[PDB]
Amino acid sequence: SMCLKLNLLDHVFANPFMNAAGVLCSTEEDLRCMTASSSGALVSKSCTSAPRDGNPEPRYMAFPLGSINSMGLPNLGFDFYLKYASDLHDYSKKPLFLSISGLSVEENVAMVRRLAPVAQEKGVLLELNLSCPNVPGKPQVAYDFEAMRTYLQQVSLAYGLPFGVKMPPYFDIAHFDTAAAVLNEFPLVKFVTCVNSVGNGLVIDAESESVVIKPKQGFGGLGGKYILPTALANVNAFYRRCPDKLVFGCGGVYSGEDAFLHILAGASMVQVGTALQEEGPGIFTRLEDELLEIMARKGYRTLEEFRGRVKTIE
Amino acid sequence: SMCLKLNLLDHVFANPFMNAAGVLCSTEEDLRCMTASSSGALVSKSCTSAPRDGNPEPRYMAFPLGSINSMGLPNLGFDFYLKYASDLHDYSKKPLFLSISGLSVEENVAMVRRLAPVAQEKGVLLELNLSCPNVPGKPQVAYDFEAMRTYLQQVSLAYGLPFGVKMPPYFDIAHFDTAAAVLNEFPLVKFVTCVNSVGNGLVIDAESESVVIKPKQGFGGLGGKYILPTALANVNAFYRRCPDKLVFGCGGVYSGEDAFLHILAGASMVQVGTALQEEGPGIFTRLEDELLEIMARKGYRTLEEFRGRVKTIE
Ligand SMILES: Cc1cc2nc3c(=O)[nH]c(=O)nc-3n(C[C@H](O)[C@H](O)[C@H](O)COP(=O)(O)O)c2cc1C
Ligand SMILES: Cc1cc2nc3c(=O)[nH]c(=O)nc-3n(C[C@H](O)[C@H](O)[C@H](O)COP(=O)(O)O)c2cc1C
Ligand SMILES: O=C(O)c1ccc2cc(CCCCc3c(C(=O)O)[nH]c(=O)[nH]c3=O)ccc2c1
Ligand SMILES: O=C(O)c1ccc2cc(CCCCc3c(C(=O)O)[nH]c(=O)[nH]c3=O)ccc2c1
Ligand SMILES: C[As](C)(=O)[O-]
Ligand SMILES: C[As](C)(=O)[O-]
Ligand SMILES: C[As](C)(=O)[O-]
Ligand SMILES: C[As](C)(=O)[O-]
Repeated sequence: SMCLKLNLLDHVFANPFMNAAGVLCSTEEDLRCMTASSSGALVSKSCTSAPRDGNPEPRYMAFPLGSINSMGLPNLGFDFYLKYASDLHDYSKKPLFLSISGLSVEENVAMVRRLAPVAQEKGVLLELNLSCPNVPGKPQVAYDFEAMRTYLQQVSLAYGLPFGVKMPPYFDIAHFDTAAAVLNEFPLVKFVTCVNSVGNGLVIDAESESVVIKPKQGFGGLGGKYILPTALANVNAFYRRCPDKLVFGCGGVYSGEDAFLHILAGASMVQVGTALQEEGPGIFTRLEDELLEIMARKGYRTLEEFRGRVKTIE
Repeated sequence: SMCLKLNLLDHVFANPFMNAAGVLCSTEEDLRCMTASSSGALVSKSCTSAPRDGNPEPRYMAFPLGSINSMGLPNLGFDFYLKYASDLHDYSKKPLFLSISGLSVEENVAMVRRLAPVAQEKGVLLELNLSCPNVPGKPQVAYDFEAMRTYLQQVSLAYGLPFGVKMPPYFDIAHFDTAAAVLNEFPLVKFVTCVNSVGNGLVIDAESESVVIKPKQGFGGLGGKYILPTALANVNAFYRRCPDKLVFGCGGVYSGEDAFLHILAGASMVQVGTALQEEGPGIFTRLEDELLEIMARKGYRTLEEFRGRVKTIE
C-alpha cells in the first residue's frame, strides 16, 4: 500500500506494469505515448534487421474474451529502435526494454552486437523473442529445445550482458522441466517473460461463417481472457524452476486482481497486451489503483510480501 | 424440413451431440443417464485395465470461463465398461463409444484385443485417448510423435477394426503437420476428436491466495470458454490435413452457436464437456433447438450443407 515502486535488474521502477511487446510500441509516437503513461516501464515492438510491413489486414481482432493476431512482425527495423534507445528515450521517466526477433540466429547475433554498447551506455534492456515465422518441417525455436540452446549460446556470447527471454506457453510438465533447464544453463538470462500468445487459435464469426483475420487462413495467436490460467501456470512453473532469475508475467491482465494473481504466481513485472490495445494507456492508472486496493484490503505493504506465495492445498 | 441426423461409421445418429469423455460417464448410473438424454451418442469414461480411485479432492473446479481438472483417471476398470458395452447398453437408443486410456502400450493392446469381438458383435466404437502419460518425465503420448506412432501401430494390429483417437490441442503449425501425417499412416483411424483439455493451466483464487485443485500443485487441464478458439483451430487443422477421416469437435461448446462454429470448422460429432458438467444433460435439448434455429435463419437444412465450409478472407 502507499506506493508500488520496485528495483530490478539494476533499475528502479515506479510500479510493476508495462506494455506487452507489440502493443502500443511500434512507432516513435507509440513509444512516446507509453513513456508518457503511468506504466513502470515500456518495451518496444519486436524488431528485425530490416523494416517490415507485416501481413495483410485484417490481422488483429478483439472480442469480449480476448484477441487473435497474425501481425507478421510489422516493425520499423532495428536501426529505428536502436536510435530510439540511444537518442530519443527519456530514461529519467522509466526504463526501456528493446525486443528483438530476427528471422535467423545470425540476424539476432548481428543486432545484439549493436545493441550492447547502447545497453552499457544508456541501460536499455534486451528482451529476446524466442517465438518464430512458420518454416514447413520446423517448430518455433522455443519449441525445439536444441535449437533454443544454440540461440542462447550465440546470443549470450555475442551480447555479453544481462538479458531476458520472451517464451511461448508450454502445456506439458516435461516441457517445463526441459525448457527451464535450458534457460538455467545461461547465467546472462536474468528474466523470463511468460507468455507470448497461445499459438494458432482460430476465431470464427457465426453470422458471416468466416474467419476474422486474413493471414494464415484465420489462424493466429490468442491473448486476453482466454489465456490467463495458461499464463499463470507458465509464470509459476518457471518461478519454481528458475530461482536465480526473475519471471515477468504476461497474459490475460485486465485488472489489478489479475495482476495480483500473476505476482502471487511469481511475477516481478506484469505486462499488458490485449487489454492495453483495447483500453488504451489509461489502463495503467486503473491497474495501479486496483492493485493497491487489493493490497490494502489484505494488509500487504509490499509486492515482496506476496510474490510467489500462491498457496497449494495440503 | 431441417434435420440434425448423421450417418457415419456405419451408425445413425439423431443429432451430432454427445458428452465429452470423462463427463457424466463413469458409472452405470451416469451411462444410463446419458442414454436417457437427448444426445445423439455417448462415450464412456477413459478406462484402465484395473479400477482407479484417481487423485485426491478437490480435483475439478468450474468458473464462469471454464473448468480445471486433474482427475487422475478415476474409473471402474475395463471389465466394467466392456460389460456395459456387451450386456447393458441399449443400442436402440443411440450409439456408444468406449474410451480407453491405458498407461502403457501393452495395457492398451490388452484392452483392445478384448474389445474387438464386442465391437464386431454390438457395434460399440473405440475412442483411444492419446493424452495418456507413458514414461513419467516424458511428454504425454500425443506430444511424443514416436510414441504416438508406436501406440497406433500396436493398437491397429491388435484391434483390426475402425477406431478413433482423442487428441490434445497443438499450438504450432509444424505440430499440426507432423501429427496429421502420423495419423494418416493408419487407415483404421477413422475419426479424430479434437481436443482434450488444454494442459497444465493454473487457476488461482484471489481471496484465498490459493490454487483451486489439490493435485499437481494446482496445475490441471482447462476446458470451457477458455479453449473454444484453440479447439476450433485444431478441428479445422485436422479437417484440412486428414481428408479421409472424420473429425469430431470438443472444446468450449456451451450453445448451438458454438456447435455451429465447430461444424463449420469441420466437425462431424460435437462433444460437450465442461458445459454438460455444469448444466447437466438437459443441455442437449437446448443445443439441438439452438442449432436448428441458426440453421433456420440461414436456410440450411442439413449439417452437410455447412460442415467444413468456414470461409477464409481472400
Ligand atoms: C497485436 C499484437 C502484437 C504483438 N506483437 C508481439 C511482439 O512484437 N513481440 C512479442 O514478444 N509478443 C508480441 N505479442 C504478444 C504479446 O506481447 C503478449 O505476449 C500476448 O498478447 C499475451 O498477453 P495479453 O493476454 O495481455 O494480450 C503481440 C500481441 C498482440 C495482441
Ligand atoms: C472432469 C473431466 C474429466 C475428463 N476426463 C477425460 C477422460 O476420461 N478422457 C478424455 O478423453 N478426456 C477427458 N476429459 C477432457 C474432455 O473430454 C474434453 O476434451 C475437455 O474437457 C474439453 O471440452 P470442454 O471445453 O467441453 O470441457 C475430461 C474433462 C473433464 C472436465
Ligand atoms: O507470413 C505470415 O503469414 C507470417 C505469419 C506470422 C509470422 C510470425 C513471425 C514471428 C512473430 C513474432 C512477433 C509476434 C507477433 C507478430 O508480430 O505477429 N504476434 C504475437 O502474438 N507474438 C509475437 O511474438 C514472423 C513471420 C511471420 C509470417
Ligand atoms: O496415479 C498416477 O500415477 C497417475 C497415472 C496415470 C495418470 C494418467 C492421467 C491421464 C488422464 C487421462 C484422462 C483425462 C483426465 C483425467 O482423468 O484426469 N482429464 C482430462 O482433462 N483429460 C483426460 O484425458 C492422469 C493422471 C494420472 C495419474
Ligand atoms: C498503436 As499502432 C497501429 O502503431 O500499434
Ligand atoms: C495473513 As495477512 C496479515 O496478509 O491477512
Ligand atoms: C456424475 As460423476 C461423480 O460419476 O462424473
Ligand atoms: C469428399 As470427402 C468429405 O470424402 O473428403
